[PDB]
Parts: sequence; structure tokens; C-alpha cells
Amino acid sequence: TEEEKHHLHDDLDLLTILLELNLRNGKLSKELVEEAKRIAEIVKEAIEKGAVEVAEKGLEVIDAAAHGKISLEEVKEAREKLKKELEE
Amino acid sequence: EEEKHHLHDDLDLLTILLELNLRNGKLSKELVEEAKRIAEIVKEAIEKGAVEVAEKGLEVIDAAAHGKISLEEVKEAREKLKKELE
Amino acid sequence: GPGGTEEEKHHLHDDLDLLTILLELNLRNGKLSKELVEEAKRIAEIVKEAIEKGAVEVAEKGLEVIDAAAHGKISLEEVKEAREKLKKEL
Ligand SMILES: [Zn+2]
Ligand SMILES: [Zn+2]
Ligand SMILES: [Zn+2]
Ligand SMILES: [Zn+2]
Ligand SMILES: [Zn+2]
Ligand SMILES: [Zn+2]
Repeated sequence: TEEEKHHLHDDLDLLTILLELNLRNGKLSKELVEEAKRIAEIVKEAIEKGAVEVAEKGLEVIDAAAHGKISLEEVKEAREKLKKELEE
Repeated sequence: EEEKHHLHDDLDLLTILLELNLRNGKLSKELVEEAKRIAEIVKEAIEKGAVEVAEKGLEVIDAAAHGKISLEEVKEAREKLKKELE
Repeated sequence: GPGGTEEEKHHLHDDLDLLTILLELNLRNGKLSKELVEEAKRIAEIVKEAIEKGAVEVAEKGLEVIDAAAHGKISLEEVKEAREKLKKEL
């Protein structure tokens, strides 16, 4: 299971860099990247306490966002759902 | 599928690495442009489930990003790869 | 690790590519210093050789140090210390 936490952190670093690249080249808006970066905060916390499922879903969302595949509203929705689901 | 997921991770990674090594002057624009065409072939080979084409395409991109394959060799690899997809 | 298989070596190389990028990202935005990155790159050179030679444990250790450095979590003095230890452990 340490292997999966390792993988999750690898993807978090990768997608965090992808967000910054696609912000710099103008493909994404600042608000979108800020909201995705808040999900990245949740994934980091999820990784800490072992919540693989929350972390994995958060990463899927951040990847979808970095690739312009989901909306600002969908990112805000997923963030609230993920934060609350991490609380349990 | 674990493999498709890994393939997508590597295409993200190598897309970033290619720009990094263009911007710091390590790679020529023309090499990076040819590698970016291979990355399109990988993006497709992933979507299409042609995993071996995806994996070889990423190996060529990685070699290109590290300056380990010549411009002519990248051009030839892309031809061999594009054909191998169809 | 899972042994010095081609699959593990390939994973270690992915991580090194990823951390190569992160060091530059975080040098450029001012998070990391030039001397920190230079020392981290000397660990990256040790990691490279370790990956080649199948020394997955030495490589995983250098990657963990480089990662901790890139996130601003260990001091320049710790990175230098880690580089000396890792070069010897190899
Ligand atoms: Zn992944
Ligand atoms: Zn992606
Ligand atoms: Zn890989
Ligand atoms: Zn590489
Ligand atoms: Zn890794
Ligand atoms: Zn990291």
C-alpha cells in the first residue's frame, strides 16, 4: 500500500506541474487552476491519512481539469464533495 | 487498465519534458516539433488501445527529449510508428 | 523495491524525469536556490548511475531526497550530506 501512496504523490506532482504549464500557455483560466489547486490540497491530505479512494478521485478530477475536459462548476462541485468525503 | 493509465501519465510527463528542454536550449525546435507529432500518434494509440504503438512512441519521445536520438532518426521513427498504427 | 527489473528501472527513470522538471519549476518561481538545485542534480547523477546498475534502493533513496528538496522540505546542508552518503552507499 506504500507503493500506491507513492504513485499518488507522483501523479500529484505531475498534475500540479501540468496545471501550471497549461495556465502559462493560456489554455486554462486562473479560477479553474485555483479550484483545481484546492482539490490538490485535498489529495495531499488524502494521501497523508491513507484515503486512497479520495486521493484517486481527486487526481482524476485534476487531470480532467488540466486537459480542459471538465468545467469550473464541475471542479467546484467535486471539491466540495471530496472535502466532505475526506471528513468521513 | 493500469497500462492505459501509465501510458497517459508518461505522455503528460514527456509533453512537459519536451517543452522544458526546448526552453533551456537543449533541444532544437525541429526535433521538438517532430517529437510532438509522435506524441499525437501516442495520444491516438492510447485512445485506440494500441498499447505497443503507444509504448514505443513514448520511448522515442523520451530518447528525443534526452538528446539521445538524432533528428533524422526521430523522423524515421515517426514514419515507422505512424504506419504501425494503421 | 520490486527488484531491478526493466519495469522498475523504467519507473525510477520516470520519477527522475518528473523531479528534473519539478526542480526547474521551483527554481524558476524562486522556491529553490541555485546551489540547492546543483546539489540535487548531483544526487540525480548518482540516481542515474544507480538505475543503470540495478541499484534500485540507492536510486529510490536519491529520488526521495531530491523530492523532499524540491518541495522545500530539507535544507541545503541536508542535501549535501545526503549526496555524500548516497555516493558512498553506491
Ligand atoms: Zn498515475
Ligand atoms: Zn493527463
Ligand atoms: Zn513510464
Ligand atoms: Zn526520460
Ligand atoms: Zn515513483
Ligand atoms: Zn513530490
